[PDB]
Amino acid sequence: KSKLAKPIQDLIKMIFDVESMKKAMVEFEIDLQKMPLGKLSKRQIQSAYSILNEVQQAVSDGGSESQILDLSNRFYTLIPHDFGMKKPPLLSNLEYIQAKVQMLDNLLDIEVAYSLLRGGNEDGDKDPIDINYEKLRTDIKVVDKDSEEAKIIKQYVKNTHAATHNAYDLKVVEIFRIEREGESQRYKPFKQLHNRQLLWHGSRTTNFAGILSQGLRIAPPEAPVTGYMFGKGIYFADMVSKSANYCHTSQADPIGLILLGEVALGNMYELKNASHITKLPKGKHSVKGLGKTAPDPTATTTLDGVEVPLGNGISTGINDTCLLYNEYIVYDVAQVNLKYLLKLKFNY
Ligand SMILES: C[C@H]1c2cccc(C(N)=O)c2C(=O)N1C1CCN(C2CCCCC2)CC1
Repeated sequence: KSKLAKPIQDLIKMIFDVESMKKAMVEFEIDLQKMPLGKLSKRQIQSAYSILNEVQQAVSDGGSESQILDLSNRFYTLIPHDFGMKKPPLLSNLEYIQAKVQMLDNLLDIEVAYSLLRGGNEDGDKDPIDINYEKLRTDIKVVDKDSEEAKIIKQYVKNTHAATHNAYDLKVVEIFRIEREGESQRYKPFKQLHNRQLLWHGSRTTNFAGILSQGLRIAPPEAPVTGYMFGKGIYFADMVSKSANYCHTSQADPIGLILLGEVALGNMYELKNASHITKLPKGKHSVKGLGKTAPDPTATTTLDGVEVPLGNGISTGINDTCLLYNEYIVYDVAQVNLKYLLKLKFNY
């Protein structure tokens, strides 16, 4: 029976929870009677992405209502939804098409988790917790709560909660140190860059099996390029709550997972307003969306030579900008090394 510490065992159960996967699908309005968890396929999901691509194009370019209807119908025949009372919303506005894109990204991660859970359980010798642990191909350790390491992380959470994100405050339940197999090796060249920072990335718990096993990923050339304020890459925050928002917790379901990654940012192409980034300027390594509030440059510390912008959020001076808070975007998966996973309690 499992040799893993209690918190890690619990983490593995959380990541692989079948009930959580179905709840996700239900919130996305999928009909679980006609499309059960069991039936999700990678091939089908990918096809959905093309239909969404095509219908986004038609909406943007002023295609005919019948082209839009035909594509709506095809989307809903491939992925059965249950709208209960209501009429099926048509895929005729960009806001709603982007929500569908989001849904497909979540289904792919759910498909990944479910398939791992169901595959490769041959070994009756090993505890199934340990079998499942091993499928994440990630070394995980509990960070002792009284160590200076934990103390720095806790302050980053305490000080960098945003003003406008006041629905809840946050408590760190547990901190894990994580190392994804092959990731150190893959990140290694980027140690030569300057301006390596420890930044937040939030996602739903049901994505974590795919994230640990596959790393953070960049959207395929095949999804609509439509709602990405700064193009398709990996997005991070220096304010805990801006990331924590993307955990999709509730009063009903208050436990989330959030990452701290070392992001090798180098020379930041700084920006104020949405811009569909295709290639980066010469000698630029990353994009920063500038915000009206950010941690205080004064308090910024270092953890293992990585900058930790753990200062209380102060005004930025810049105001001629769309964004309320910073975000940071990289365009090569190799520029991210995940360092910690935190279990968070959202008190609403
Ligand atoms: C805003 C940005 C961001 C900034 C900082 C941190 C995080 C973080 N996840 O922690 C995130 C984050 O996840 N962002 C997403 C970017 C992609 N979109 C959509 C995807 C579907 C297609 C249209 C766009 C959703 C929000």
